[PDB]
Amino acid sequence: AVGACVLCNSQTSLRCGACIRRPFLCCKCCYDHVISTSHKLVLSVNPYVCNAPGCDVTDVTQLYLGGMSYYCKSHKPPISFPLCANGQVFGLYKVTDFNAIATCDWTNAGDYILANTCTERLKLFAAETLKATEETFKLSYGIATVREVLSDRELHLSWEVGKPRPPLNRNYVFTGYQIGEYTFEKDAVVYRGTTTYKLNVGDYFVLTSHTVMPLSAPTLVPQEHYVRITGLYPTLNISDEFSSNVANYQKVGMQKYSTLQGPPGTGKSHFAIGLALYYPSARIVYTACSHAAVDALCEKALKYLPIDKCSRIIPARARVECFDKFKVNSTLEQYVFCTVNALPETTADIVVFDEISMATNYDLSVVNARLRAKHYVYIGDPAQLPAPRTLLTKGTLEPEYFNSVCRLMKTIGPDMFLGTCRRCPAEIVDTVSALVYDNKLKAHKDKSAQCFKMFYKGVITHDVSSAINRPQIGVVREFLTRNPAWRKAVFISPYNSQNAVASKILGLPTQTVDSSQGSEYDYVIFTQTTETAHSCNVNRFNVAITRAKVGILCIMSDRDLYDKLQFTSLEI
Ligand SMILES: c1n[nH]c(-c2nccs2)n1
Ligand SMILES: [Zn+2]
Ligand SMILES: [Zn+2]
Ligand SMILES: [Zn+2]
Repeated sequence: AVGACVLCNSQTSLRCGACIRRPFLCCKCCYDHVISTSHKLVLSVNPYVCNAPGCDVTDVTQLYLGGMSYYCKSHKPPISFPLCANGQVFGLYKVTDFNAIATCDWTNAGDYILANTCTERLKLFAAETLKATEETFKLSYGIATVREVLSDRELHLSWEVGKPRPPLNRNYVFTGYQIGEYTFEKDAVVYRGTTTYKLNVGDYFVLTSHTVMPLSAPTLVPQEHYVRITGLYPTLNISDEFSSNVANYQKVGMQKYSTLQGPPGTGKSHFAIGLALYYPSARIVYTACSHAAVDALCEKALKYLPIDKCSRIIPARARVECFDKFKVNSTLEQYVFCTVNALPETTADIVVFDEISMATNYDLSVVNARLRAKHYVYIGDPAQLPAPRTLLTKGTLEPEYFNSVCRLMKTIGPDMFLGTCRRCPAEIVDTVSALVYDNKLKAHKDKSAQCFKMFYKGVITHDVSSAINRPQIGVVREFLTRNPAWRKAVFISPYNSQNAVASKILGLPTQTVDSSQGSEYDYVIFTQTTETAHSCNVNRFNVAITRAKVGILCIMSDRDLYDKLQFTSLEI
């Protein structure tokens, strides 16, 4: 009922009744908002509505204070003050960007650009508003009632009329009813339920929308710079394997927070785990948005850090299988590995947050709200894939706008930059170096002479918005007969439908460019499928070709990215 202004902190009884988040606005800022937007409902102890019986006047501009009550022009008593006067909405204790965040639908890229260029308190309001909007949008899709069951990985569904059909990919997790979360893949659909329950005909699914909690802590704490390493105690006996990062581990102790831009295979998990061997007394909470990224940190920690002092935090509502080698849910262990949504309310000497391009400003704030740390380290790469923004359909979101950390890495540069790629053949390293790294990524390996590119547009068929290019999978099939060493390759494409087809025709294991992020394969076969803005995204293209250690075959649709690939060209 009584709080502080989300724009200038001035205390107030006023909240905008028309904002989806009902932000507390002060007398001055509340006016500047109601007078510039369709938002005219103002909430105090009592709402600002005409007290006259059955009068439906709720617009604060058309209301007045008569005695200690509120009335419109038609019912105001002789002695009355217009609620809107002198640039103020009457309340207690007596902005252009705030209006755009309050009224936007989050479908344009300029909406996300603003949610990142604004003040710190408006970044939290934007994050709070966007997530609530994203969640209410989930209520606006049709229910799937089972019509029949084929096998243990197949069934047929009956969709709700009038309400749309949502996309079928692991990117949209349904919730069955209460028989666990379920996923689907294209008349015979594949049912992938978290719980092994014999699919009941008639049982229905619903996209589980969660309550959006208010954000309190900033996306980034205020930066502090120190004269010496603070609260952390370094070893002088620091393993030669981690000698390359000694200087950067010292920068970590001489700042409140630090940003590390680590391109593919430059030593991000090495840096993260080596930080624990450099400050061995220090308690480190390892966080990431995805379970796969918290597990990738676990696999590196298993190798270099004592298994007893490690704990893998697993949320009680167990969704997908994760890391099984640490003691589970021991919040007090020196090394805690946990996803941002499952983070407990604790403190740490250092907090490492990896895969920073996948974080949102909502995630950044949750991290600063649940973990109080001496030091914060943000590891990732703004040249890699960001979190998918389900409501965004108009315009492409640039890296400086993924989150506050990525904004810093693209504007002032990262504090630390891992510049030598030790995974990829020089053909791949030189290509991504020129494409997204300003020629600052260096190749540790030589050219493998196993990196091929083929310009083949083929034929694009659509299965709803997901694309398939059978002539591109046919060209791969031809290639494999003549290059049987490529039998061990992972098939990568920007579309799951293209992958579903290539899995049946080639038999190769399948990965979307997005699900391949953080992983490495000896050989990669990539079919671009289409020459759309999705498949031609340079961040997605960067992740696509940097998965390969030994060889890559790129069947290209785009003349632009094909001409940018520094690979051996193939004919057919
Ligand atoms: C030492 N300096 N960099 C590194 C690594 N880069 C890739 C994985 S480990 N070790
Ligand atoms: Zn204010
Ligand atoms: Zn409003
Ligand atoms: Zn009235």
